[PDB]
Amino acid sequence: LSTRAGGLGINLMTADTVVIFDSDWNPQADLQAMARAHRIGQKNHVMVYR
DNA sequence: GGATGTATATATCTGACACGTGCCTGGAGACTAGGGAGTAATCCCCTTGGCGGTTAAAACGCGGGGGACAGCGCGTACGTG
Repeated sequence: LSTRAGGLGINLMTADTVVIFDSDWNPQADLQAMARAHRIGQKNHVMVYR
């Protein structure tokens, strides 16, 4: 993913781990990026490697 | 025996150089003020990398026909003496 694309409607339920290669200046973009996979109904424990 | 081509010596031209001279303009020395270098603050404009959405402009393909170009004639206007 490019971090600032796709809006808030991207559904990524099947993924488990999120790796942030480049840290954003705005942390809310990173929170939205990790909430792409941490949506309601996720069946796995999500970890983020920065 | 008369006439002809070449070789060293002296007078004259001719630009360049040594010397003379004026004078005026550039250089040496001193002083000063101000123009520019440096510093700090503030705020607006520009840079590089991204995103989203509109949409009008750009790209591509194809028919066809108008125009560029080649060939030929001619007669006149310009070259030449």
